[PDB]
Amino acid sequence: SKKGVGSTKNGRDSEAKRLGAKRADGQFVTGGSILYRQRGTKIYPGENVGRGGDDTLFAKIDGTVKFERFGRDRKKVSVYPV
Amino acid sequence: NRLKEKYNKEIAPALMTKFNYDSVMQVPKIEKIVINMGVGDAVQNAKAIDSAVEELTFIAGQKPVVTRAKKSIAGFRLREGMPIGAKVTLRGERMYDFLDKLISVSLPRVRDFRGVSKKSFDGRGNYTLGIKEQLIFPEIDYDKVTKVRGMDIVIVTTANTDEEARELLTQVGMPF
Amino acid sequence: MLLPKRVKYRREHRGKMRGRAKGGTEVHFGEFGIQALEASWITNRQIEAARIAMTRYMKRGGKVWIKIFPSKPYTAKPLEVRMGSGKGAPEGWVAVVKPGKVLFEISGVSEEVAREALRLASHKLPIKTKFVKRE
Amino acid sequence: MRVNITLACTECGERNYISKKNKRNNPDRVEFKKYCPRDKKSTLHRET
Amino acid sequence: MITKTSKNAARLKRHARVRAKLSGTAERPRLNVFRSNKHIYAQIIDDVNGVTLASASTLDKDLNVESTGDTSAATKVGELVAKRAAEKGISDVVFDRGGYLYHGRVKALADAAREAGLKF
RNA sequence: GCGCGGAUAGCUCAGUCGGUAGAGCAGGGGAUUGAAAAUCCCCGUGUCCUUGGUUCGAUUCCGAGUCCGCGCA
RNA sequence: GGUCCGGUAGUUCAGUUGGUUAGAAUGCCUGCCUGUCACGCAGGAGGUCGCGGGUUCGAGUCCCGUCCGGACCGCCA
RNA sequence: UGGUGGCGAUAGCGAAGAGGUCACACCCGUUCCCAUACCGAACACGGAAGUUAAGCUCUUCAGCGCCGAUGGUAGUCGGGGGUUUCCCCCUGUGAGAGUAGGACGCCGCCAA
RNA sequence: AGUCUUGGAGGUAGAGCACUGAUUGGACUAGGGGCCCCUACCGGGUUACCGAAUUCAGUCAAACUCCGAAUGCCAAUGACU
RNA sequence: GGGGCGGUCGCCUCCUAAAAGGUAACGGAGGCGCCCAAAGGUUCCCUCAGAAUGGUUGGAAAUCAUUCGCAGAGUGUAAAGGCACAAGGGAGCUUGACUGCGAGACCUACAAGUCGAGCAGGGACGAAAGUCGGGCUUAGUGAUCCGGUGGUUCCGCAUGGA
Repeated sequence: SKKGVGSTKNGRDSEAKRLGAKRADGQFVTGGSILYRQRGTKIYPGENVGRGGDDTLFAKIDGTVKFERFGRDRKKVSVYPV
Repeated sequence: NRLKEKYNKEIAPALMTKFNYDSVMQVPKIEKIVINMGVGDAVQNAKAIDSAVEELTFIAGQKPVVTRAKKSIAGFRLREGMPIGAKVTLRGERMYDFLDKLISVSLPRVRDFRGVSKKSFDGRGNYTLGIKEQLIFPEIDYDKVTKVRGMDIVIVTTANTDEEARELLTQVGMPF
Repeated sequence: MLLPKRVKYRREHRGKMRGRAKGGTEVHFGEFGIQALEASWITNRQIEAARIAMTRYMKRGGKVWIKIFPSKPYTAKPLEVRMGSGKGAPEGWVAVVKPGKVLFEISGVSEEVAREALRLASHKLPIKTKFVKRE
Repeated sequence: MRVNITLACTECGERNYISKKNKRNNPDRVEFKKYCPRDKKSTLHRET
Repeated sequence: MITKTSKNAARLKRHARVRAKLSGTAERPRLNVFRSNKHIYAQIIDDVNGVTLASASTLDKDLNVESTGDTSAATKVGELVAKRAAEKGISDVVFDRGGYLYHGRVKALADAAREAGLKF
């Protein structure tokens, strides 16, 4: 014999988006290349690097990325041309 | 104006000898008189504040400001956005003009008068008064007034303690 | 029957218990306490029965302490069902006792009656225990 | 509630722009000053 | 005594607010003003090295005028710092008001620099 | 064995933050009447079936025992 | 055991939808009529919404959970 | 001493003390630019009566806040055991709330 | 590709209370019991009888984190294989 | 976790997730099928919530005044991230919620989805530098065929039209 149970009403979750570092420290990069995919301002951009529509960090010039500390707690990302 | 002359001539010297101030411009000074209307509106009639505004512009010398409610509370059926209360600040020669009218004509014209409250202070040299009647100076056209809600009077000085404001307001002319 | 009067979520994982106790290792408030020397779960029925066996024998001796609250719920599926199709309903409250934790603290009581009384309360628990006194 | 609106212009008839509007908030026929490609200049646009 | 903020202290927030959007590099240096209640100063700053290129003030040892705090002195000090830019010529400068409002003696300095010929 | 339900005035019943034991019937007395009842008022002597914790205070907030009724592949 | 329903004046039903007002018969109280009672005629109060929690300026009426009932189903060997 | 900068507050918050001829700032009064959803405190306007009181700068201090490795541990890579919902041994590696103390500022550039 | 050196991103184990919840005692009292009397408690005196708010000390947390490794990951340069 | 019955079918957010990304279950919690002519864009200016004390209608909070107050408050809406040099609030002006694009870059079986400097034309705001190709970021949404509507310097069966 059996007993009937159901109604979990929990089984859904969205398709998870790729977020994170897509270039490493010291990488040569190209003009227009993304460096970090964040969601909200985790890292403020520095020189030669912009901020996208959905807070994306993109390299304006081809160069070498460097990650640095900004202030007490925050990070900064920058591009140095070679 | 007259009060400014007396304050410059005698009030401030007397109290600066009395508190023995090293710098003579440490003298307490009355900074702002603000008059705040409050209507128990709650969507009963729009014209209550729409009467109090031009009543207060006759009481003072210029137009007041319709205050904005901060947040809604249904305990009065107060929806946020519809206007409640009025305010106007007075300074310059205007403040001494209003305090002149107050001491000269207004408090003697109250229906019953005993001495002003002993300890209506903030604790830090400011004073607040509550009067129940609009009959402040007799050339308000008293026949046109309908509602009886009086006025709220806030004088702000540079007093840091209560005692200096308490003593200075005596020679200003507040009975106690 | 130590009920947490409100709880954030009603179903957490059972978790795993590794290593020694985080805090409350030694006697702090009373003079003599009882310490557990291996890991297991502990539930409100046990804690209440232990406090009865402690305090009712102890009568007017002094006062007692508990430094364990069975905050974490544990669930169970209803009896005789096929497993699966949603987590079961919660039915009880449990606490973790990592080895090294002191269980109960005794106060205002001489050493030997507290000794035998903690020994009596030990059998209510499902764990191997050790007497520890204050330094 | 929101209805799509296709924008049109008097200074030249052929127009293309799609926007949204609330019929409570803008019951009246809205106007906007925009850049038409074929007039090659900025023009004032109604909608249909 | 009621907490009246220092006007300069309030000014620093607006000056940092405007300075977040702009800064004066090599061959594009930053104009800088001061609007003290008795005197008006002007300074030209290079940021990437932390050095100043040219500067001027009302309390300069020459061309003193009984204004010394009015818009006439503002125009005079503006074209003074314009030739100070001219001798070691940059011929370009970005504007940076010091947390002030572009209406008064700051504006007098501005078009003093303009007609004396520092291209903005 | 399990889940319950109860056992509270003579009887039928209530009785949740613990806030000094309740109603109706019954009994008795008084009121009314020529008397009586119907009627009105007053008068309850309740180990709340036993054993523990708690409390200033526990049918009360519970715990486990006694009796009986309600359902169990 | 699962699913769906409802939980409102003493009683029976609206309102439960309109988030922004708690109503209708009956009962009860008072007065009138009648010799008295009943009908009949004038007046009047009551609930603040099963419980607990959450959202909002504001929940009876929104959303969960607890309890009480009712309906349906619990099948193939 | 003023202006403007870089350095993670080791830069602070506090408690006290000094300064102003100059500079800075409080002050004076809105007349004309400009303004106060009401107002010359605020915006600007054009002066200089007195005022270090505050702002500001220097001097002191570990109260708070901050920085902080040393040896200990917890954890863990990899091996190897065991009575194995978990413990133990070894080559490494190295927790933070804990103190030794550091600190109540460092370097410019232009105008004295 | 492996390894050495070096640069990073990343908040797990750990640890911790700084936040969010939970939670234990000490102290304390706002305020709810507590009966009396004046009686509208007007208040007094009211048992530690309960009990918000602070502090002292202590305990937990997948949806707590002022911190935070080992590893793994992505790279650069040179060296060896 | 045999079928039936129950529940669910797409998209977004967190945990599960083992400190890169990814990672299942009828695992644990919520939301979405919009809204906003300003809740945009620029320019300019500020700053919270709560508490204490005074003040009447008036208080437990309506409206004022002072003081403390890193963020407890907001950030259109679910959660997460981030935000007080505003991304929070207020004011003026305006439509860049433009057209033609696009070096490159992420993600991905494909289809898809996402960012993007800079260029051209014409703007808006501001004096200028400069900003602006909607909302603070992530949801607020569907293939192709077929048909409707508007424009076309395209073709239109001998030619010219249709």
